[PDB]
Amino acid sequence: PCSRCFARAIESSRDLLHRIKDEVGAPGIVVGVSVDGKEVWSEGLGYADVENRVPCKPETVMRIASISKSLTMVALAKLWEAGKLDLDIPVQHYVPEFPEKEYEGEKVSVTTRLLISHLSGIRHYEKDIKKVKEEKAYKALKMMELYLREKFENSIESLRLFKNDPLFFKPGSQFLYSTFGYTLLAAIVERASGCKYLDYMQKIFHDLDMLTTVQEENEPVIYNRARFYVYNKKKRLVNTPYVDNSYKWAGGGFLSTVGDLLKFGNAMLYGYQVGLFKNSNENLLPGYLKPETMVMMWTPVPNTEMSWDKEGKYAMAWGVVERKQTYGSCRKQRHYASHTGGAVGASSVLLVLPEELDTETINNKVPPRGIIVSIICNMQSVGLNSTALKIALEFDKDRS
Amino acid sequence: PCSRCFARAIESSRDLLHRIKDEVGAPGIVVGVSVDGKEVWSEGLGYADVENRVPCKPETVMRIASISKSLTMVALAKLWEAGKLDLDIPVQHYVPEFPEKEYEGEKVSVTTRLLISHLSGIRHYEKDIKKVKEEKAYKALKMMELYLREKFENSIESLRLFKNDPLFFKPGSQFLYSTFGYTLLAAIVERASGCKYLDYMQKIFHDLDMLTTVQEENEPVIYNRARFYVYNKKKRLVNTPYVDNSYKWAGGGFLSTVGDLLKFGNAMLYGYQVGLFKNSNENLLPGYLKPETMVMMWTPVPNTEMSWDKEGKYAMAWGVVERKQTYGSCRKQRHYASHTGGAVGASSVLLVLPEELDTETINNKVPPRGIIVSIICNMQSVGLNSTALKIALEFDKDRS
Amino acid sequence: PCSRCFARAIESSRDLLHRIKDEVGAPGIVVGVSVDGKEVWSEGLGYADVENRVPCKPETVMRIASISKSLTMVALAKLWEAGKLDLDIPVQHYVPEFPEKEYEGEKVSVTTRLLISHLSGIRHYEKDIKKVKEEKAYKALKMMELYLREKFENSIESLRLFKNDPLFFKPGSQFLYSTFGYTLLAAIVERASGCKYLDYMQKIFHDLDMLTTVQEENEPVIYNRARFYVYNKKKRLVNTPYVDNSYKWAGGGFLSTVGDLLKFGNAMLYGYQVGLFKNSNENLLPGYLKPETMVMMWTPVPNTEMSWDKEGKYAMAWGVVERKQTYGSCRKQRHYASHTGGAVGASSVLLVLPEELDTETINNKVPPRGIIVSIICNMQSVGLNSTALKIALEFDKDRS
Amino acid sequence: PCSRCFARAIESSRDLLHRIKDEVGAPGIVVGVSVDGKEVWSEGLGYADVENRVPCKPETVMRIASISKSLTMVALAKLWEAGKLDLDIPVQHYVPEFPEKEYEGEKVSVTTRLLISHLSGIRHYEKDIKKVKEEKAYKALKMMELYLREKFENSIESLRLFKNDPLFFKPGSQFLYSTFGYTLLAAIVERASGCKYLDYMQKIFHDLDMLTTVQEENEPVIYNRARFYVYNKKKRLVNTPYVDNSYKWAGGGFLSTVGDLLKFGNAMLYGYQVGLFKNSNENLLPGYLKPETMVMMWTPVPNTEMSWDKEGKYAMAWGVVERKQTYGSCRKQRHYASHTGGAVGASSVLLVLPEELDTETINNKVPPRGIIVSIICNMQSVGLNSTALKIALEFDKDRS
Amino acid sequence: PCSRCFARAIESSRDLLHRIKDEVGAPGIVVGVSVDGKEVWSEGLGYADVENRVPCKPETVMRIASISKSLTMVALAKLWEAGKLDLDIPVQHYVPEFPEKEYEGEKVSVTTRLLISHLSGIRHYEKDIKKVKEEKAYKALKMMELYLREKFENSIESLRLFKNDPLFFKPGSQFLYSTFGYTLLAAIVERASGCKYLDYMQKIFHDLDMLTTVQEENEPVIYNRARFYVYNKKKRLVNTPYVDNSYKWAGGGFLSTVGDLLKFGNAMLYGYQVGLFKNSNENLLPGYLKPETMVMMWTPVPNTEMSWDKEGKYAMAWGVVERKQTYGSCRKQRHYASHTGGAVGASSVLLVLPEELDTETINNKVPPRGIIVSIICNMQSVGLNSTALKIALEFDKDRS
Repeated sequence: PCSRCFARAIESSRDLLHRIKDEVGAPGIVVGVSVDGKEVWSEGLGYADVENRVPCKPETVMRIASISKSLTMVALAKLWEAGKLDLDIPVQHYVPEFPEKEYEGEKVSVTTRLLISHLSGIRHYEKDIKKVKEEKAYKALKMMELYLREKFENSIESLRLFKNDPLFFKPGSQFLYSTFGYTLLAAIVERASGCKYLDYMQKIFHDLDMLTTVQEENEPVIYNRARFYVYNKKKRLVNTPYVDNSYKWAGGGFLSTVGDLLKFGNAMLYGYQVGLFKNSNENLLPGYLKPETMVMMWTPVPNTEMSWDKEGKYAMAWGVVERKQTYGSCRKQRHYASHTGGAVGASSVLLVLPEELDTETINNKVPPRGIIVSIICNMQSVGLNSTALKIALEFDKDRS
Repeated sequence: PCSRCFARAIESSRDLLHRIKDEVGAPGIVVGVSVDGKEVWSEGLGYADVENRVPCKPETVMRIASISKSLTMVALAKLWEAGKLDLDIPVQHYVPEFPEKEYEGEKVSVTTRLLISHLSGIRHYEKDIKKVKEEKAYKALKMMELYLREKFENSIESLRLFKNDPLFFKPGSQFLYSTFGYTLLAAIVERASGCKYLDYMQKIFHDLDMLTTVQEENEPVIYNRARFYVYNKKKRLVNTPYVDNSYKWAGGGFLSTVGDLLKFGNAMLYGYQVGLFKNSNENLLPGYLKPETMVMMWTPVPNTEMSWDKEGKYAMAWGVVERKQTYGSCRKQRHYASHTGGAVGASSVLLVLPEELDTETINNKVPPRGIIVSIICNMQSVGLNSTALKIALEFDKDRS
Repeated sequence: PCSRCFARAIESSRDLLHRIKDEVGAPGIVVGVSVDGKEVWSEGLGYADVENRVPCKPETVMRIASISKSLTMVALAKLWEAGKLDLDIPVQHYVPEFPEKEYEGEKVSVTTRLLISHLSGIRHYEKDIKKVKEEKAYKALKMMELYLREKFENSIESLRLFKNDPLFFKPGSQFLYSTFGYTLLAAIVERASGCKYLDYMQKIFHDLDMLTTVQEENEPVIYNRARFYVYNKKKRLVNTPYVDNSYKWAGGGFLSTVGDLLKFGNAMLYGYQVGLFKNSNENLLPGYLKPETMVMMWTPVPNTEMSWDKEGKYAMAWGVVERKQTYGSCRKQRHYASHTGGAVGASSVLLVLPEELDTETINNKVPPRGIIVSIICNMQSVGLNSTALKIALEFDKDRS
Repeated sequence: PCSRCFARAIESSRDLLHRIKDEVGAPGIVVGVSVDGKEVWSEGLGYADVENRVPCKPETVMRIASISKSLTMVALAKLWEAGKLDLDIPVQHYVPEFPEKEYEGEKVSVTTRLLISHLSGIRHYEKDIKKVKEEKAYKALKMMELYLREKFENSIESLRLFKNDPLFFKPGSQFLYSTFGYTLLAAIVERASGCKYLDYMQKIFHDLDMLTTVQEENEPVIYNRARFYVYNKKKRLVNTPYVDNSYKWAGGGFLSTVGDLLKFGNAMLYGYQVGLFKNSNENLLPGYLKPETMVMMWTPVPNTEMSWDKEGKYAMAWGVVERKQTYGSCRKQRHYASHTGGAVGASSVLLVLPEELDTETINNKVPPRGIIVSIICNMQSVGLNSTALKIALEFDKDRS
Repeated sequence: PCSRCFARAIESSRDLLHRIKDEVGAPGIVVGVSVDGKEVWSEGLGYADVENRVPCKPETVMRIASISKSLTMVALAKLWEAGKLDLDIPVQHYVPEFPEKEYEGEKVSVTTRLLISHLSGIRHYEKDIKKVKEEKAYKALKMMELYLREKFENSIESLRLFKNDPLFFKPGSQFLYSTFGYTLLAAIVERASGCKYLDYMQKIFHDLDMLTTVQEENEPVIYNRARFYVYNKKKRLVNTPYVDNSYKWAGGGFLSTVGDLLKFGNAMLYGYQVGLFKNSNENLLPGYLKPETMVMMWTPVPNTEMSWDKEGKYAMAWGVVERKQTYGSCRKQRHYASHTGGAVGASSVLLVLPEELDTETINNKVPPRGIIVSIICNMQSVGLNSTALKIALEFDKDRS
């Protein structure tokens, strides 16, 4: 009966996946979805490796990009729950190597909270400050290094790329997406925890049963590793140039499968929703994080912009769209959290759709309720947020 | 046993089709192959219409381009066999509307034979004579209107586009591929036969059992008609702009399926090979064209260039590669004839691979022997000659 | 009957291949053999790609190394037959960019013949002249950059690596294997022919029917491309680090399959043996190279050393062992030519075993007679010369 | 139907075996698995003897190492059930030859229970106490003779190697893996039982139907005996030097096949699970050991470390991982027992995966339920625990 | 198995029926097909009566038009077999009421054979002889009353409409389709047989089991009688004006269902094919008509034109296309007989597709072999010949 009921939504999801794959022309794509904490459908299309004629499989491993930032935020929250990390203390307390910076001749300080929400003013890959300022001013008026090859031994050495770069804007003033901030966050994690960042992340993965997740390293052998392709100026499929992501481990230097992302999403959803089911049953296992911490996360922050959805705002390393209803019989906004990551030669997305719970459902139902959708692709510059949202809505509607 | 033996080559052909489709990113592709005058495999991949989710089928209808030129040449040969057409007589005898032209102040004349081999010097879509001359000179040194919307009532009116254009080169001097020459050939056919060109072509199709072949007209309903797509500057799939091909009926204004192309190729092969099996059996039916005419066709012409194969030369509206062997244990050139046609939003190819016959095979075998491969695609600027050649070679090798 | 007779030697060859694979521990290996100009056996063992579980196939593509030097020598001989190249003229005539060099304050000149036999004194990857001199002196007494990543646009720019390096020894005095000499030879070929080296090599491959042979480039897609593996300090299989071979195109920057190597060997054997069968039949096709040129090649040069066989001497870009018989009932030396190439993460070998022809065999036999053996492996530092010789001897013995 | 259902998991297990064999480069490997007390799959890969070209077979005999310790523990438990052995009595009661030892000038005693769990402080092959202490201290801070040739006539004489060696740590204080402790245990068994250790072990094997199990002796003929290989400094396969294991009979001086290990595991599982099925049926045969004794075994001991799995603890001569579940939707720990043994030139593993039984399954099912996996290899320093666990999980999932 | 095999062709036939119905816009359509003398599929689409919302059914009764002419020819053949009718005798022998006519002042006579093939020159509904002559002359050069309301008591009185009309052309000279000739034929039948035409036709229907066939009369009640519709000048569906067909009983004044037409076609096919199966079995029942008479029928007559198929010729009240094959691998003409009838407000078609029989099929097969297709529509001016031919070809191809 579970599969019999879940026989129409799977077809529509497969049709949407074919539609987006044909629209973008990607060689292959893998989709994985979990319903109420239980995986119900996993499928792959196309070829993981065009040269060797390797078909896509649910066990295929690809890049995840911003999922690394999400996991870094999870590690930061775990450290903060232990009291070893303090958010508003200036970063120079933990990392004296970072020099003190002044904006417009004024003494300013940057905190971990500003770094999480990309409000510290740390520059992005773009170097010309004038171009960035002009673009931001134009956007405001309208509203009113990537291919590096060097390998970095330690996270501290990675700071050399941007330690001397002056701040583009005043801290906590303007939203500016950046990735070096997460490198600084990884350095903070290493300093506070006293252990290597990779070891801590591996321990977290083992605790979360995310076995297949691992960093990007060329020398070690990694099974079911796929390839990445781009279209050239002649509209012909070519291979992605080889790059090194040793300095972007917290900012996108990770690989994983759909199952690990589904497990991570289910764990996050359980941690969020456990704080409400406690009054109904005391036999439920405690969540991975305290409910207060989960409420602190996924909370929209003012003056932040959600790039892949204009209706939402940037939460703590997440994109959250709040429930909204303004006029009668008009558009009803749904509550969901998602993050889109785009690396070179690949694209990915992870979406969480919590269920709306009344006072009667929680009486005789398990705490983890919702839909988790994960889609990974081996083509760069692909937007999969809308497709994931549509698939999640279809599954929610078809849930018997 | 026939299908059991033809179980390995089909898999390899399908793999090659998938490879080329993924390399070019075409939404859909259809393949049709005939062995020894009998169709053995037809298959389609992708979606004929992305918007309406229509899968590709062997009955799908797409543009054919240069197959129209091939059929026009067939009609010209049929008229010439009846004695109503004379090749070397100047075209002004049949079409007085075409003005006499002089090159470098010298009286020159153009014949149908020059028009067939693209040696008359008639300009192509390019208008600047200086650019064409510079390109041809550069090519020689190295060796050493499309989106028109107007509908044309009659073929005579189509001459207005290029009747006043001066000749780019001396007739019969330099090879220059052009399509208006075939419009002039269609006018010649209408004048000589005394009937409409479309009626004559329809009669030829009915004789050749090519029922699904028809010209491109928007108003009439045509079943299983597909769509055409292009990639924009943002590497996103878009729709092909609407165009009118009333003036390019002989030059690419036709639609057909794989089966009709296979039938046409089989008929041409039978007409070519009937002249040799006559001494073995007098019960064989006569070919559609006389063997002498078939020998006159498919004969390479000097000073002509085969664009899609540097090892061949342009025959009479065909691309023929002659059998060649120069050194021992070196490359052995195979004998085959093919023509590649590329229109807006679509691409197609038709290849004929005659079999090598000894004095013993013809004693107890039917006259039509060879492999015919036809591939049609709904993506512009695609080269399918190599894939068709590989598929034909695979079938020839696997022929039990 | 041909396969029935060739049923015992194939088993022994497969057993020897398994033995060497287990002895070295290579993940995969591919073998290809041709008898009397006709391929009789092709087989692959292991996995081409351990990560994606891709089994080895006869169509697998791997590095060839010194086969590139052999092909460069073939191109040089082809140019010399046309009279455009003169061996003993100093290289400064064709390449003025190379500065004149003096040894021990004496004016000396280097010729193409010295470069071919590695007698010009050009340094190898080793930089310390003292160590090289000490090693050579120790060897005489006993007898009595690789991981570069930069891409080079043109062959002329590749000379920057060693244009200012002083000569280690007097030209034509001591044998010293080197690869930059073949880069200089490629520059000479480009200067003399007036065309790009890659275009000339592609034309040669097309003439020789070596379609799958192509240079090493990461961006273009190459089907059936394999991977390369090395053993680390912990005796665990790891991946080979990514390297660029733009400056070693003539010195090992090429990829090919077993079939192309077999075709090249058969062509060379036919060119060698055609000069003797001419008196018996005038219907034989001329060889790819003149018999006098083939006799000039494969001729041992004094003061040269064959690294992989102490019983032979270095010919013109080949390793030739002459027929020898000194005492009665003692070891009888066979005549064969072979070249072993070893790149990073891969190893390969190509062996030619000419047949001994009497005055009676040539009366009623085809000119190309002999055994060609080709073995390619994806493990570095592997010696496959002995295995190839044993397989060739087994096939020669078992030839009914 | 049993084989039809067991058609997918076998393929995955074979693929994993190939993967690990290629990763380590072992010449050969043998796998044997039993499902619910019935053997379902046995297979061998590679060559048992590279020199004589002997392929691996399920009947191949190799070293087992720590399986000897497991069998010694089984014999000790059997003796203890008869009341002839007392655990907490000092060993000097049974073996007066062992001198009394004092730690830090304090009278201390060692018991059989301490010896079983490696808590007696008996030194390992390492002789320098300072190095061992430094290594243990470093490990604690981070957390916060082999090639002997002499033959020993009797187990008592084997004590001469370590009878005078002072204890490294206080008894029952720190975990320290050692093998001489099991030699002392064998001496205890000989003293208490009054018969030879080998005779008692042979009787146990005969009772357990482990016919092929036998000690390592060069003089007697043993059928299907394999060879052992190591990689040298030049990454070339070599032969293992000849060694004598007369003093390590309880510590690794035994040989067996996969079938005997499967039978032993099935017997242990039946003995463990018989104590629960008694209330459902009185017709079941009694287990080889009392259920209370089986519960006493496989019980994790505090302050012990499981070397091959950080998630488990060292039980009585076993490695047991307890079932664990801390957070919701997080990693769920499975309950299993396994032991990994590594000798010179060979490696082996034995894993037991008990099934989770509810109150309904035991009503109509046989007592022995679970999966037993045994893997033996002829390459030293190989970790096969993860592969065995994955194979067992695959079989459990695929169990129809 | 019969229905399982006949599961694909039915779908294609239904699709074609939907296609033609949508193309013409008919309110309803009914199809009936018989395979090898056994009905296999009957279906109706749309509404028989739009006003009363009556869906179309296989039992729906509609007009048949030229099927009345076919039945009249059958009756004439039956009378001729009895010797009571003589073809070449002038009609004045049987019907003295018809005056003798002279063409161009020359004595001419008309026979029943001329009337059957429409060669007697009797005028059609058109009255202006000049227009008819001009149209026929134009057609030759290119190649090189309906709404009457009066009721007629007897067939003799019906001759008053055209008894005084002069002949348009010389008898037996030019083909001219007409319906008054069949009225004269009905008068001939009444005179020769001595009984009423309606009684004879009713007896024939009873013999042929065509129960539902009956003439068009308003007063009597006829069950399942449908309605007829036409499109007005405003492209809106309207009702067909009431008309009387008392004088067109032999020329289209009849109603029937699909089953009766299928039975009639099966009887005709059996009568045609019985003459060949006689030598194989003497137990077969005699056909309704002698085989010689059936051969005389369905025989193309020179100087006759088949209006609905240019590839055929008009036989005796039938349209027969002969088997033809002129060139190799060209169009192969199939042998079939069909007749299309078009009345006011309705259209119908009946097609017979005989099977090709070899010397082996007739040994162990029943005489009636072939496909019968009948389609009736309630929209005027509809051509259903092509659809019926396609359906018959599909059934023939799909016949297991």
